[PDB]
Amino acid sequence: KNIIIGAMTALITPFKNGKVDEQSYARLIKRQIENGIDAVVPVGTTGESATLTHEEHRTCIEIAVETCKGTKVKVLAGAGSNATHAAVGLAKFAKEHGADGILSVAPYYNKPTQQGLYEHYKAIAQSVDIPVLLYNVPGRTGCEISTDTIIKLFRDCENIYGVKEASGNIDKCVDLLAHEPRMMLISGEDAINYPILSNGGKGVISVTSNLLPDMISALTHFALDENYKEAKKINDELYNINKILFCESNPIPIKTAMYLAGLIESLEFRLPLCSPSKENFAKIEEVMKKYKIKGF
Amino acid sequence: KNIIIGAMTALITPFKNGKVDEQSYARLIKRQIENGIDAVVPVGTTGESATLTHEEHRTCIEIAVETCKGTKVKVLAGAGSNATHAAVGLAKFAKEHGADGILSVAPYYNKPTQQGLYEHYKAIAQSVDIPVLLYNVPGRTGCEISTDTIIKLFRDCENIYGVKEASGNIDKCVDLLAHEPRMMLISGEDAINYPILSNGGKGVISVTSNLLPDMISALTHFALDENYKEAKKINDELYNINKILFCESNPIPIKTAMYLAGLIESLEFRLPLCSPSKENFAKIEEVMKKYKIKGF
Ligand SMILES: [Mg+2]
Ligand SMILES: [Mg+2]
Repeated sequence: KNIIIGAMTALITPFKNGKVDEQSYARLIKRQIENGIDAVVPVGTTGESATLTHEEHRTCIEIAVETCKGTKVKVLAGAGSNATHAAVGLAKFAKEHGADGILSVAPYYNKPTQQGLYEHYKAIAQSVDIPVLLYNVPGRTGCEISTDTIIKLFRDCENIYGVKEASGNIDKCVDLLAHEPRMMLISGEDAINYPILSNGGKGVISVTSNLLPDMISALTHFALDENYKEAKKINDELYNINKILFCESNPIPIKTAMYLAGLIESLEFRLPLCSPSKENFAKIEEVMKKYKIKGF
Repeated sequence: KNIIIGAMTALITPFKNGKVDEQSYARLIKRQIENGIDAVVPVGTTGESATLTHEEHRTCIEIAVETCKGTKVKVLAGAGSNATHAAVGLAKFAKEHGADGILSVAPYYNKPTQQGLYEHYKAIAQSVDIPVLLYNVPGRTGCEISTDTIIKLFRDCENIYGVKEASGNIDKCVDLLAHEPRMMLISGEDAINYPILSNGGKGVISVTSNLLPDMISALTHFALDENYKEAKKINDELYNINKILFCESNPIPIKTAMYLAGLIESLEFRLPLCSPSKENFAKIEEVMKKYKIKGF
């Protein structure tokens, strides 16, 4: 099975005057490359996929594919939908633009059954020849890919190599790797990056790595090299920023931190996303002061 | 304030050989009109909004608008999105195609803050001159429009005339109508249609009315006439069908029931939606035997 693992970054999408800042986008990806990141996730949830046009979806994948050309860094493009015909199209679309693999969110809002989730991902997997990573975030989608469904998809479809978990359920990550230890469990929650890695997870798709890519990649590589003491040290160290980056819904705090760190020009979102409250703005700025934020 | 209230139906969208069955669609709406329904809700969640193309979105709104010409029945079109610019576009689209009002579900998946929900709905309301009904379904969207946000939108925006609550929270239904008794609380959960109406709710947007429109229409009008004894009697009789119509995710059971009743020709969904399990198929078929299903 072809896999994409290690320290991965859910790229924010900087906007300037209602348009994608294409020069900040490429500049941020080369900052990710230069801080040990193994793969970048363009136009995911942290990249405000939902409010991007499908042309802008193309632009940020092409920028990500080009900026990581000639490097070891892979591009795991966000290509998910709650409509299977659309998800299949987004998967073929990401392949035809150079992405090394796709992250495919569980169908949101329409709450498909487990049988439907299987057929949903089966159609996606059969439409591409690139790796497919499932994304389970039940707090956002309103549905859950069960352990049995994840394992059945991993064994029955050849492109599906694992799942990114954002469920706050370390029990399920024991459930997953105890019954199917060959899959690539990916941490989708920065606060519990080390516990997921120490149980056999093989990477993270991180929000905090937008601001502190060196620390998240160091954390991941420590754990993969079985230096659990140094991996846990970084994880404990980042708990404060890992939690404050979710004081409001992602990616509102991380974009605030990127702006406060002077890494993006504008604290600009696309509605229904907006700037944080003045109190959370201050709290985010206060937690940052404890970290050394790498520049360009 | 211009309002759209009473017994309303969240229309299923019949499929025949992978296409929208346009002649069954109109015939089902005329069955709703003929059984006392006050408004129809095309291309909502029960209509599998997520898996329909924009042209099919256009086709089913136009069919609903045309079928209710010459009747008192209004058209409350589904026109919501987790992108405000898309929701504004869908709202203008529904108005320019004859819809009497729009149902706009809260942004699904990206979890906007309350401030973001306010600006999201303010932009939708200011783009049209037809009534706007909020839709709060947190189990599907991953976010909830709080009582304060619902009340502020009702008072600051003119087209916003109420909310369709599907949250299993009768406390919130007291909270809403006690602090702003002029808003139109609409029940989005069939099992608790009467309790919501008996506290001052002015209508329902029902799933069960697809199968039993006469019973749902009698319930609402009994309650609106303060005949709570006859309204509660119908609500109590409908509890069994109200619950079994959600044994799997809506609209999987209701489309199965419509098919079992011989009202649609094919039990066809669009992925990731699928047919129910053989056991739930039997349970739906068994509960239906206790009810009188009107024909054409
Ligand atoms: Mg009235
Ligand atoms: Mg009367």
